[PDB]
Amino acid sequence: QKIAKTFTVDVSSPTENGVFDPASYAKYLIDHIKVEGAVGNLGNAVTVTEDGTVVTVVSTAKFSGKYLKYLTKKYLKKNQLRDWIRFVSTKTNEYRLAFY
Amino acid sequence: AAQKSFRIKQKMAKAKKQNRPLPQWIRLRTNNTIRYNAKRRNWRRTKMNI
Amino acid sequence: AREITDIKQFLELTRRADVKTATVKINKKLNKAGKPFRQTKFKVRGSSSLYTLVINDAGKAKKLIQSLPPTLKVNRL
Amino acid sequence: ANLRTQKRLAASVVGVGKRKVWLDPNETSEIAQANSRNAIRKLVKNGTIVKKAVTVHSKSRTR
RNA sequence: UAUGGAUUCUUCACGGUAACGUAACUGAAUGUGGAGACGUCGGCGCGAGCCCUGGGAGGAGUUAUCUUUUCUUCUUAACAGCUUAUCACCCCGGAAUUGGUUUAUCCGGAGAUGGGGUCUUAUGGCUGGAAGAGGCCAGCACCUUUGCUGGCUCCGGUGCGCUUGUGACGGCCCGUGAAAAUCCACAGGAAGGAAUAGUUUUCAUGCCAGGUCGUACUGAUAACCGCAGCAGGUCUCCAAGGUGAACAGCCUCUAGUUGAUAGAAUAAUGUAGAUAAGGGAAGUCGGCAAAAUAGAUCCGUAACUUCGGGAUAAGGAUUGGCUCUAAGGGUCGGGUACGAUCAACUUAGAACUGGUACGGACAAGGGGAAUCUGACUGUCUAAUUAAAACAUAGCAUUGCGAUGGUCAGAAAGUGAUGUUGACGCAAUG
RNA sequence: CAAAUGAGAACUUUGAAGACUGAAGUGGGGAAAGGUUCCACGUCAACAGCAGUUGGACGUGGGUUAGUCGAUCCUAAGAG
RNA sequence: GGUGAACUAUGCCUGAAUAGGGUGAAGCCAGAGGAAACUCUGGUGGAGGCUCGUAGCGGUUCUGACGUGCAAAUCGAUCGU
Repeated sequence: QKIAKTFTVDVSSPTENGVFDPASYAKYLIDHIKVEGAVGNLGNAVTVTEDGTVVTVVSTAKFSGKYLKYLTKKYLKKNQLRDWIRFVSTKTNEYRLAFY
Repeated sequence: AAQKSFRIKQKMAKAKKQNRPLPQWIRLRTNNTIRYNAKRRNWRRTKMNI
Repeated sequence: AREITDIKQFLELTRRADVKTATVKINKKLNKAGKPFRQTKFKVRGSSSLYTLVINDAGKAKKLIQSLPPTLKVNRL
Repeated sequence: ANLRTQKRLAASVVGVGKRKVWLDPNETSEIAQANSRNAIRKLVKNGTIVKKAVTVHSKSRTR
C-alpha cells in the first residue's frame, strides 16, 4: 500500500571509464519518469539519488525494472554509446551498466 | 508398412542381403565369365511385390 | 508419491523394515511476503511408494534428522 | 563445406527451426568438425551457433 | 506369501430414521443383474488447451522524434490422498391466492415450495510426484571432445471467443441407431471356524515374473499406384493474429521451402489476363464468350399458389473518418426512497469533415413476361450424350395361408425371401 | 549479393536480402503401400530430359531395444 | 478347363468426415380487439431428403488450354450439390 520499492543502478564501470555522465543520467531519469501519464509529477513518490557510482531510485507509485531499462536504453541511444553499455540485472532490482 | 509381419520382414531381410554387387575376386577366378550381379535391384526401379 | 501427516506415521514408515533410504530436500518457500522460511521434505523410499513428510519448523526438522536411526542412509541435499 | 548435418543437429538440439539457427561463417571448419550433438551443444554454448530472434509480429495496430 | 490391521467366548463388523458411510468386515452349487454396449442434430451449462489482457521479474528490437513501448520466458506429466456435481435419492413438512422453474414448459397429495442431508467424481482446487526437472537470465579458469557458481521461474483478469471433452435437456424416424470375450455385483446359504490362538491375501505393507513378432523412414508436384523423380489418383489427427458472418478471399507469427534448364531481346501468330469513343445483339444457329448485378441496413415488393411459397420477387435509398450522445450487465445492504468497486461488445442517434468518396483491395444474385417438358430432393452412359432418360413418393393390378407364392441348385437329410406371415412377401405397370 | 569448397558453381554449404506456403499449410505425425529410400563416411562413369562438388544416385558401413504402444484375446458381416 | 470385385456395380459389417449465413415449422409465453364465438399482435423455439455458400462429392458450358499432352481423360475458368 505504501511500501517504498528501491531500485539500484550501478554506474561504476562507465563512470570509471569516463565516457558517462551519471549526473545528467539521473537528471534524465527524474525529468522523464512518467507518473499518471505525465512527466514532472514526481510528488515525493519517485526520488532519484546519486553518489557517483550508484543511482538509487525509491518509488511508491507505479515503477518497474522494465521502465527503468527502457529509460536507460533511451538515454544510451541518445548519447549514442550503445554497443558500449548494457543494462543488466545482477539480482532483483539491483541492475548495472556494463562496459566490457 | 511400419506394422509388418515376420514373414514380410524375413523377405525384406533376404532382399537386402541379396542386394549387393559382385565380390571382386570371383572376377579373377579361373574360367569365369561373370562380371557383375545381373540380379541387382533398386527400390524405385523394380518392386518385388511380396 | 504419497504424503505423510504425522510424525508417528513417519516413524512407523521408517521402521517398516523395507525402507532404507531417506532424502532430505530443503525448499525456501514463503509463508508471508516478508517471511521466507525453510521447509524440509523428508522422503522415505518404500518398495512401492515414495512417502514425503513436510516440516515447516526448522527445530522439528533438526530433531527429526537427529532422531532417525544412524543405520538408515540419510541423504541431505 | 557441407553443414546440412550441423544445421539439422543445431535445430534439434536447441529446439528451434533451422530458419532460426545461425552458423558462424568464419567458423566453417570448426562447425564441420563438430559432428555430434555434444559438439553442437559445445558450439552453441561457445557462441558459434546462435538462435536468431523470433521475427516480430507486433499487435500495436490491432490494439 | 508372512506381518500389521479388522473379526472371534453375541462366532462370519459396526454406524446412520433414511438416502447411505467406513481400511477390512467368510460365502460353494445354482440362479439373477449390471458394466462391455453404442444414431444423429440443435441450443444451453461446465471444464481443458489455445486466444486476448493487467501488474511484476529477465532478454532482445526501435529510439531524427514518440511510445511506463513492440517482440519474448515466467512450465508442471502419469500416478496417490483430501476436497469438488448437474442429475438422482432420502428425512421433516403438507401446498389454489397454485407455486417452483428452463434459452427452450415442464414438474408437484404417486408429496411441490422451504429447511436439512446421501451418492456418482465428468471436472476443477490443494498437497505429494516437484523443482532436485525444464526454461529465462549473469558471471568464472584462455586454443583443445571442459564444467562450475549465483538469481528468477510470481500474482491476477476477461469473454455469444476457437476447438475438444463432458453434463442436463429438446427434435427426428413405417429408420429407434452390433455382438462377443471379459470383469464385477446381488439372491441363496454348501462348507468351515473358538482363546496365547483360528479366519481374513475383496484392508495396508512386503516377495517373484511378465515370453513371441512389429517398431528406422516416406506417406507424396521425388520414397505408394499410374511404364517416370508423371500438373493425375490415394484414408486420417493437431490448427496462431488481423480483416471479415466465416477453418474460404487477402496479409502476417511458429515451422518449412525458395524446388520447376538458363541468358538476351520484345516481330508476327498464339495461350492467359485487361481496356476502349459513339452505337448497343445490327454479330451469331443461338447473347456463345464477356459485361453488368452482388455484402450489410432501411424501405418496398406483383401475377399465381398445393397457403407452405413465389421473395433476395421486382424496385428504391444508405455505407468512410473523427468528436460525441443514449440504451443494453455482474458482485458487494440497510434505524442504532437509494450507494461503490468491476471499462464487455452490440444497437440507435447527432453534428463535423473530404475532389460525392466510403461492402473504396478482397469478397460478392442480373432481372422480368411467357411456352414445351419432368412434380420436387436424388441417379446413370468412368473417357463425346446429365436429359424430357432412370428413380421417387402417390395410384392401380397380379400371385400366394406354408404340404404355399416368387426365385436358386447337377444333386442333396440343399437353399434366398425367412430372426418372415396378407398393415407380409413376391411380380408388374 | 558475397564468401567457402572445388579442375570446374545459375543450381552444393554458409551468411545477408527479397519472397512464398499462411495452421482443411509447401508445418508436425500416422493408415495402405514401399522396403532401407533412414544416418554417417567416401565418391560423380551412368541416373536427376541444363548442370552438379549435390542427391531418394554409386561404393562402404551404422541404425529399429516394450509386462504398460500394437499384434496376440473377443466377436461382426461372413468364412469354414 | 481355369484366374479375376486392388478399378467399378450392388448389398452387408465395422469406423470416419461435413465453416459461416438466409428462411423460420411444431411446441410454449405475454398482450390487444370483441357481447360472444373467436380474431389479431409481439416474443420464444429451432423443423426441413429447405435455401446461399466453404471443405467435400460431382462434372454444365467455354464445344477454352492441351490434343506426337503434365495426363491413354488432365488443366483453367465457369458450374451442380
